[PDB]
Amino acid sequence: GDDRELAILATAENLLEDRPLADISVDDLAKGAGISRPTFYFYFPSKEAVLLTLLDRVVNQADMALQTLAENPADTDRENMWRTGINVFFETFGSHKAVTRAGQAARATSVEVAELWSTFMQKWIAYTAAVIDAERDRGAAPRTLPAHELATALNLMNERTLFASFAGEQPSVPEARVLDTLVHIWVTSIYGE
Amino acid sequence: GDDRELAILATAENLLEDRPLADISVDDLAKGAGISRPTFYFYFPSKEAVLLTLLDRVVNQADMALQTLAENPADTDRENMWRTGINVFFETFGSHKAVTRAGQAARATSVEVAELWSTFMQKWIAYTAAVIDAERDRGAAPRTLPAHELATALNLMNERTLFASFAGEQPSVPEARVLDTLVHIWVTSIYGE
Ligand SMILES: CCCCNC(=O)N1CCC(C)CC1
Ligand SMILES: CCCCNC(=O)N1CCC(C)CC1
Repeated sequence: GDDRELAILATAENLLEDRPLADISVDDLAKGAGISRPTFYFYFPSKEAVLLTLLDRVVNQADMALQTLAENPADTDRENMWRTGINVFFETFGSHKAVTRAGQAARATSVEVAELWSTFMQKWIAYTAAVIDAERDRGAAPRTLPAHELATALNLMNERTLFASFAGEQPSVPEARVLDTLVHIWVTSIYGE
Repeated sequence: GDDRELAILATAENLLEDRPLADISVDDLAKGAGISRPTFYFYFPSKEAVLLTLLDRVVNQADMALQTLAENPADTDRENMWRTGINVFFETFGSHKAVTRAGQAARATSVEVAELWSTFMQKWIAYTAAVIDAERDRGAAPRTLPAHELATALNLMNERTLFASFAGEQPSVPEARVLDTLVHIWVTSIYGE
């Protein structure tokens, strides 16, 4: 039961490395998973649904990693603090490039994909803003822009920059340079006057 | 000749306010423009082509405005300098919200839309980096990150943040707050150590 569902999800992730979801058929997915077509339709209503579940797993992986970090603060300077946090997303999404790509493309066509992305981006922004607020309260960061609006722009920067880097879009920051680039912009904008 | 082409483009821009390109038919476009279907196909091979031409016009409008600014430097502090520049994009894309939305969505499905976007983003990044380099040469900005990589991340931030603001995505910066938010992040990251 969960065996064949997992195999469907694994097949989909493997195939999305090579082609977009549009050029992957339900037959392709069932064949890869060792099942028939109608047995596929037992587990998922559509190939779009498969991509939704893949994206849900990746987003929750990132979220759970960020929670783990928030419970286990590393003992470091504020630069390293933000770097370790940004790195959760760099590593988690960067380990699932094909899902990230296809998920971000689905936002324009799937309400459910858009909603998933929005839910988690709201959470991540809210947490960012709470950390900025804590830095301001302890006197380390100046009271400049509204923390939630600063957090929003920085999170959107990271989304667009990380995803362009992973896809080798032109233009993009090289993947080996993206974490230094983002961390600089976060630290200067959060702590600068 | 150019009358009916222009009418097609105007009809398309008006209809994309209400629905995505997928729910707009070639019949809808021809009807709005006062022409027949086969007369449409004289002027454009497809509705996708119409969106490409709309996006090309908006991108070149922004580009020409930025050139005009680069030839006519305002006499101001460095904050205002970047603000006036960012404002070119805020105003130009913000005056064509429906084209911006539909164009950005087409990037995932149209090679020609992706290429157009890439060409101009490369230009805008290169110009940003040249201005940063000039600020460093005159001693106003510190030599921190590679100027071109900083420019790339800041331009991608602006793309994602402006477009989320215009679309009222959740999450987004309110439109009335986006220019202050971006300018802060640009100034602190360019001039901060
Ligand atoms: C990939 C979209 C979200 C990016 N968010 C992001 O990198 N972080 C959000 C939360 C904090 C603390 C660290 C950095
Ligand atoms: C909308 C995508 C491009 C954003 N680029 C951008 O806002 N600018 C690029 C160029 C400079 C000088 C000002 C600001």
